[PDB]
Amino acid sequence: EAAQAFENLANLEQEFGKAEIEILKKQNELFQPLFEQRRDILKTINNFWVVVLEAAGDEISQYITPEDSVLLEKLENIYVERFNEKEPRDVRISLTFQPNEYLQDDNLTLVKEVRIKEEKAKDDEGLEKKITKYTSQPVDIHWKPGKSLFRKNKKLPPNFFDYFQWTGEEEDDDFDGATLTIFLAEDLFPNAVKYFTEAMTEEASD
Amino acid sequence: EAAQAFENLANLEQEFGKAEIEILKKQNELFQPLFEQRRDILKTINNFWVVVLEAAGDEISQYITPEDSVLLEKLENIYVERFNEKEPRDVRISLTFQPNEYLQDDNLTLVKEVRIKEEKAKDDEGLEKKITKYTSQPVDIHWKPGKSLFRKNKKLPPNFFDYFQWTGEEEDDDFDGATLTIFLAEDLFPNAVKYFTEAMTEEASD
Repeated sequence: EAAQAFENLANLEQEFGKAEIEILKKQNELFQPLFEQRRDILKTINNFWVVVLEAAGDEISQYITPEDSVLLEKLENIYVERFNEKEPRDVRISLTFQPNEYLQDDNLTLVKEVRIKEEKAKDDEGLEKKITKYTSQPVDIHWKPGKSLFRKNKKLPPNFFDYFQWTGEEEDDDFDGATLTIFLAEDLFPNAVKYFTEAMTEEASD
Repeated sequence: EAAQAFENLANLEQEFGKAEIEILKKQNELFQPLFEQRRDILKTINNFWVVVLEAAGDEISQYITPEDSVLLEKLENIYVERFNEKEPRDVRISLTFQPNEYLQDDNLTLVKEVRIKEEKAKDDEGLEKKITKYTSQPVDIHWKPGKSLFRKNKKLPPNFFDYFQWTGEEEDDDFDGATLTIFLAEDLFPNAVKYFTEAMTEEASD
């Protein structure tokens, strides 16, 4: 009776979806006020977020170049927020910088908005398959002269700030912005103080 | 002022922890009847779980031996229960088998209970650090004569069923049971249908 089983599984997957949506809303309700309070504290701590970014594992460190790191020292805060009620997986990632040698003063807050939507795509023999698609508008950054950290061609390996130009709309792209978005929103941001504290208690190699 | 900030962060971490526990409880509350209904369905689909296990990736395949596969061909269900009301991260993982040549009939359900616990240890500086530890009691499997898949000693590269002998309290066993527990409970079990459907896709184009 496999036909019935898999039809029932499909029905059940829909219920799982509705439950996940309820959980996301509950999560946003409980954690956002705490993240807001945390944000006010973290802004007072020198180099908090650059230490966190470089201690969070390979998913981030694979992108961070020495030139990136210098700018990130002026990163005052990172905030992550699920802003779209009608699409609760959508995330806004905001980086707030102090004045620095890379960014013009009228562009010290870098905002990345990632739309995360259920889509479908024909597979093998033309069967529809549910996929979660991650897309975003490209974010133009007002770099000071000679200080742009945007690659112009994809011969160059992507650095951290290439994330802002990632759209998720290119078959081309080698930059896995979807995985980075998930890591930032679900791992790095919620566990920031732990990452910082672990980094501040790291020992030498010798 | 670093001192006041970090004191405040530590207090806030406690609130984050409480929120996290509440979310996990809510998540279990919504997902449990759905996973239970799914379990009854999957029970009817022969070789569902061996296909899922073989499609899971290196996290599983690194343990799977030819003899493991034979026994896993008789695997009827994998069920994950968060049984501890106080600690929603605790998991009871049950592997149910059809009658086979490896297991005595009185031991066709292999139950693994893994308990987590926020522990504490001093670093070389002298300061206590918070460490999340995964522990479990060894499970006595009633093998049929000369069919034990437990390794003789902690020397030969471990197979999948050595997991039931993993405790997490041995100073050096090479079996990373903590990672396997997490993968089973958070990845393989929730995404099982997708793993199965995808595997069936791929071996239908060949």
